[PDB]
Amino acid sequence: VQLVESGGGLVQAGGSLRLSCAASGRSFSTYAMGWFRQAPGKEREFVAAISWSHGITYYADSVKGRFTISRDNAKNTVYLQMNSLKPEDTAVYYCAADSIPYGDSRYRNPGYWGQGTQVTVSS
Ligand SMILES: O=C(N[C@H](CO)[C@H](O)c1ccc([N+](=O)[O-])cc1)C(Cl)Cl
Repeated sequence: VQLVESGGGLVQAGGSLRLSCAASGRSFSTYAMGWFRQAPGKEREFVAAISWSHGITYYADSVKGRFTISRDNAKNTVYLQMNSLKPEDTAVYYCAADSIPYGDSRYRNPGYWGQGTQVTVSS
């Protein structure tokens, strides 16, 4: 099983990116999925999550109104649309999958982690 992030890059402040997390080896349609980030010299932090259940999403306060998480089960892919990017959004972004299917919104150590994609937002 592998999660692979793509869609990172270097963008002017105020611009947008769309990150993709493509899963292989297993359908994750029954699993909640999440995006996290780690800025240089800082700890990993939650960005957004999307349930297996239609329409249920969660966002860190710092990205509310700017980022949107979505998923496409036919492509086995989760997306992070990132609008109104700020220099403080510069980080490696990681996608992850819940440790169990059909989970609630309580904290669990994610069961699978990707290797990350770099996002750099210029001045
Ligand atoms: O983001 C995730 N887990 C967070 C960690 O804070 C939390 O455990 C969670 C799990 C499920 C969920 N959901 O079903 O929408 C939301 C958050 C995993 Cl889905 Cl990768």
